Amino acid sequence: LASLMDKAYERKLPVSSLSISRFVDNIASREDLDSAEYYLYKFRHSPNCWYL
RNA sequence: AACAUAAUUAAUUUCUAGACAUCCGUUUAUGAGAGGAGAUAAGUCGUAACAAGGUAAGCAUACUGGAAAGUGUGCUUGGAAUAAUC
Ligand SMILES: [K+]
Ligand SMILES: [K+]
Ligand SMILES: [Mg+2]
Ligand SMILES: [Mg+2]
Ligand SMILES: [Mg+2]
Ligand SMILES: [Mg+2]
Ligand SMILES: [Mg+2]
Ligand SMILES: [Mg+2]
Repeated sequence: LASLMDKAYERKLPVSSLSISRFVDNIASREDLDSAEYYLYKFRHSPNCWYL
């Protein structure tokens, strides 16, 4: 899922709300939280920030 | 070369990339040298034209000649024969 979101931001393409939802749901470790925090930041600064 | 993401406010992205390459040509200038016209203006050689200009003049064309010109063939009068009679 991380790869899918990374490609979209590189191409300046919108990311789905379902995509960020799947990431947060499948957090399995303390380290994963840190990565999700970065992607929540990226989602906020993206065209579909309102759809969180 | 023209799709793809996204969508419980709605929008993002694509909507391109080479080859502007020299032409075939066309004008004008330069002019080795070879000519033409015109004028300058005292000559030189003849005397061709103007008188029937001393071979009437001229046109076309051909040939010929220092030069004007000469000669042939056809044509012109822009020559003449001012004009009663064996
Ligand atoms: K003569
Ligand atoms: K004459
Ligand atoms: Mg004479
Ligand atoms: Mg004579
Ligand atoms: Mg004469
Ligand atoms: Mg003649
Ligand atoms: Mg002769
Ligand atoms: Mg003779």
